[PDB]
Amino acid sequence: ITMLEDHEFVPLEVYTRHEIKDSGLLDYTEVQRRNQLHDLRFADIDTVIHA
Amino acid sequence: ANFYVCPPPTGATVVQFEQPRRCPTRPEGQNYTEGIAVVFKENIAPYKFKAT
Repeated sequence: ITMLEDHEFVPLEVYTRHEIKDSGLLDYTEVQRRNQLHDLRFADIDTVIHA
Repeated sequence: ANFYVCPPPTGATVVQFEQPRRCPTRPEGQNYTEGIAVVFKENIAPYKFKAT
């Protein structure tokens, strides 16, 4: 008679939530972030010209 | 709380002990082949590259 040896079940999953989220071609959050930061980056949103 | 009377037995009924039964044998066991392995999964991740 021999004891059943202890076993450690390491965490394991075929696809993590991060890669599941990244599976989609376009993510609305990042796309909108880039599109709405486009004005702030490639243009001045504070300088005012009056003449 | 019971009592019994056993008459002197005759040769009418004869009994025998069972012969030693053939003990079952251990299975040969799962013939295991060791070796390295690399499990592959379907590439759901897109093909990313830098574009300008």
